Amino acid sequence: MGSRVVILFTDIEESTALNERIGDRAWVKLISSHDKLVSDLVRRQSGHVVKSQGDGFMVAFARPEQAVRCGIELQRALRRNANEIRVRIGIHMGRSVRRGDDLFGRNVAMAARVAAQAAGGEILVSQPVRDALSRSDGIRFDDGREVELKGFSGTYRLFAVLAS
Amino acid sequence: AMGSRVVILFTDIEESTALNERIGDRAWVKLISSHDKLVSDLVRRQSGHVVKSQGDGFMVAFARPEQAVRCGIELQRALRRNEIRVRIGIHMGRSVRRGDDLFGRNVAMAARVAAQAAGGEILVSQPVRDALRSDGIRFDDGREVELKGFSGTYRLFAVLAS
Ligand SMILES: Nc1ncnc2c1ncn2[C@@H]1O[C@H](COP(=O)(O)OP(=O)(O)OP(=O)(O)O)[C@@H](O)[C@H]1O
Ligand SMILES: Nc1ncnc2c1ncn2[C@@H]1O[C@H](COP(=O)(O)OP(=O)(O)OP(=O)(O)O)[C@@H](O)[C@H]1O
Ligand SMILES: [Ca+2]
Ligand SMILES: [Ca+2]
Repeated sequence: MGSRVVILFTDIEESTALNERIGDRAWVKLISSHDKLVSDLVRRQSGHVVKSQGDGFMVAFARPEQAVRCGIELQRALRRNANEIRVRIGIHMGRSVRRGDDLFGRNVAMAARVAAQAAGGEILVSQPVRDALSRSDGIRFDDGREVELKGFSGTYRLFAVLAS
Repeated sequence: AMGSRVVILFTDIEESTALNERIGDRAWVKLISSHDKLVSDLVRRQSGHVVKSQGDGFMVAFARPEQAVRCGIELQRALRRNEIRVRIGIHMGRSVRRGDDLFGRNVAMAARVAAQAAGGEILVSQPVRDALRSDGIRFDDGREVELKGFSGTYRLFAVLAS
């Protein structure tokens, strides 16, 4: 059931506290700039922004390498800007159901929970994504760590992207 | 906080992920599609506007707090008639309304109020409570909670419906 897709979620770390610190005027400007940054970088990796959730985005890619490259570029850009906003990123792949400009299904929820596990500045991918990129020449992962994900049974191993 | 005054209602399904996993994607998509139509219908009856979806819930704008609360009351009633339990939180304040979206700290606050609600419950912030027996709505005495990202405590009031 559903078409196979790679889902990337972004979320800003402690965005509510940031918004409260800087005030709504500054926040709207910051989030507009951030939206444009994410949108541009997604487009470069032939991805599609499915939707935004205030301080985060759900993004779809056809290939896992595109999702990871996008995450890598986004973290790089955020580091460059910081000269502050930290973003966590999670990537998962599997079948999901399209409805309008949205995605539904357990693999959407799982991608979101993978992102929720990541620290600010970090890109985490699920084991299927790591395995699919086991033979990549430029993408490197740590040895992963075991977590449990809300709503799911059992344990999942999540892998951090190690960028050049 | 900047922008125009708006009433923001959030819904959220309790343990939707576990529910998805138990019944499967086929059944879940059918269920959430049905749920979406129900929420959209009830929102429109109280002159609200769905701003967006957040997977298993919605962000809704109303001009007046009585509209948002009546919507929540009808939604909870409807869900009982129909298992999915929904949390509902309502806040009001100034927000920036740009490109068919709402931005600002009062958006985040409304989300946090909804996250504090029990499944089956409608929680409102103090400003909503204060703005409303003249219009047929009753509340408990409130509970004081901390909300992630905000300093100090906030008194949240449950709607007591017939
Ligand atoms: N434009 C928007 N659309 C939808 N939701 C929004 C919007 N703006 C704010 N929100 C809400 O505000 C909240 C953003 O805060 P979030 O829950 O990510 O915690 P945070 O303060 O970033 O802390 P952390 O993510 O580090 O736990 C979300 O729950 C989201 O629903
Ligand atoms: N179609 C979708 N679009 C966007 N996000 C989705 C979608 N489906 C699932 N999600 C994500 O999965 C999340 C479910 O998270 P939530 O934190 O609400 O968990 P839950 O399983 O409902 O448990 P509880 O709400 O009781 O904590 C959604 O809020 C959203 O972040
Ligand atoms: Ca966040
Ligand atoms: Ca939920």
